[PDB]
Amino acid sequence: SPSLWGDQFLSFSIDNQVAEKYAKEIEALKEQTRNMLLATGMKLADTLNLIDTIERLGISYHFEKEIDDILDQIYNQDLCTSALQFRLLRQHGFNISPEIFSKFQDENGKFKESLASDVLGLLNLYEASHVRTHADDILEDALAFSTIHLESAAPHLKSPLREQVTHALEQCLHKGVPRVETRFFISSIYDKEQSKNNVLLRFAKLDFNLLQMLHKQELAQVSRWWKDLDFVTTLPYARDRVVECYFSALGVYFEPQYSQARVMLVKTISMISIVDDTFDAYGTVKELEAYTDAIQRWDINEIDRLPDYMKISYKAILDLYKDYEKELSSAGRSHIVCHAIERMKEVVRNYNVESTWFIEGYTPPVSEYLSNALATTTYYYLATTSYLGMKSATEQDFEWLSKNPKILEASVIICRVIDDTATYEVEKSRGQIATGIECCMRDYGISTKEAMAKFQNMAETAWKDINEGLLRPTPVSTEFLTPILNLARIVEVTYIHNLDGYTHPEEVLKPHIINLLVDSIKI
Ligand SMILES: CC(C)=CCC/C(C)=C/CC/C(C)=C/[C@H](O)P(=O)(O)O
Ligand SMILES: [Mg+2]
Ligand SMILES: [Mg+2]
Repeated sequence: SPSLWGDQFLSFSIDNQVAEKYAKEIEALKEQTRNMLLATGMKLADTLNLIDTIERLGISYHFEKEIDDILDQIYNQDLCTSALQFRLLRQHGFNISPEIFSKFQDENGKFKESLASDVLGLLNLYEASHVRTHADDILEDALAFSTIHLESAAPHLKSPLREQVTHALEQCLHKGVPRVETRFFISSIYDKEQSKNNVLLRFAKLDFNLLQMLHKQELAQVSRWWKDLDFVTTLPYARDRVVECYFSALGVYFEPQYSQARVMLVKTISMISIVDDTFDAYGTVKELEAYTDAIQRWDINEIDRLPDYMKISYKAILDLYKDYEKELSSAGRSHIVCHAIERMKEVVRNYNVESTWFIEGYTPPVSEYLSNALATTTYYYLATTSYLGMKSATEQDFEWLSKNPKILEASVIICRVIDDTATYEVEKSRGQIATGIECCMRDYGISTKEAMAKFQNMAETAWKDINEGLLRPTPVSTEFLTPILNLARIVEVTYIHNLDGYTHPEEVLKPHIINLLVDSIKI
């Protein structure tokens, strides 16, 4: 499919006038909200609720500290309140004990079925059940419990609750994309809340709409940068998904301070997409081998062994990193670009092996499979690329990333296992007997069902691992853990109808793209 979008995102003339109007009133709403947080005699359930709402609306990135000091204090000092308190502290790194859920369970470890009539309690427990780590076996039955009752109780709930419950049973807050969920909360829920806080709603719509202007600009910038390359008329075999790449970079981070980073990350994602397309639906055994080698060396002098068409990809790639080296200059962080590069070569290496395995009809043992198939997700790559733009990222931080941290390793597994479950049958048809599930089935001598079932558990384990990763002390500043977390969210979001949303956007991403980069939240 050619691009659903077309030249539509190419032009964007911001109404500075409008943007200024929005900015000014927002600053005034910022302070009003700030003072809401600083209120002295508030109850626990009112404070936890306040913070929950500000976060969901997507304006919590303004009061990053105010909210931290409040949770810290709440950490150093009913089901609904408990689970919420749990989730919020945990998402922030505070390792609060699960024995809070003790007083809600029987002597036999399970939850009292007498709670089945507490919807708000069941709901917040459901959301909290997704941020559990391996040491939280107390919450082993939290999800199936709250789910079954939520489903049963939802059809007769008043709105918007009913709509909030039905949506959560399809997508939990923790594992969803921030912008996407915020767009859902503001318009479909909080705006329709009878007790909604007018100041916070107003604040929430302006802000979301204002940052949408910036994203619209960014995407424009990237849409012109993508036409001046003409891989649309030059390299027809490749996928034109620059908008979808932007959604991915927007999923990694949306704050305005990451404007430089996002644009950097979009160019990479788009770029590497081409290379997979080359190795997959185009280049030949020899051509690919010549391409992988070319990449590994890295010096334009080689654009020669490469066929004419691979010459274009290769040059574009090298110039992109030269641009990167150039953008950074001002700060003096050009010496970190290499980090992204060594990862890219790693992706290219495996891409090659992947093909080699396809020609020989090799069906590796799962062990050997992942050792190679993990990087081909490009997740170490994007993770490493996401830092480039972050003005705070140091060498000592990339060094952390280069050792393949457990949080990153788990983010990558989630992207691998889910992708292999969602694209088994298709990839198979094409003769690729090297696909996850296959190696799994033959390796463990199990059915397709059992193989997928075992891959799911890998993902669950992975999540439990990512949740631990967020706990303090954090190996690096939380600021650099979130990009990894979000990447995993993006996987969970893109393959929900259990299907490639980036290779088949229409049913999954299109909507998000429309609600995030097209339609503004009507005030
Ligand atoms: C689902 C997610 C988050 C996708 C991230 C995007 C990425 C850089 C795409 C490049 C090309 C891909 C991925 C092809 C196949 O899908 P494959 O890799 O399966 O051969
Ligand atoms: Mg490939
Ligand atoms: Mg796949």
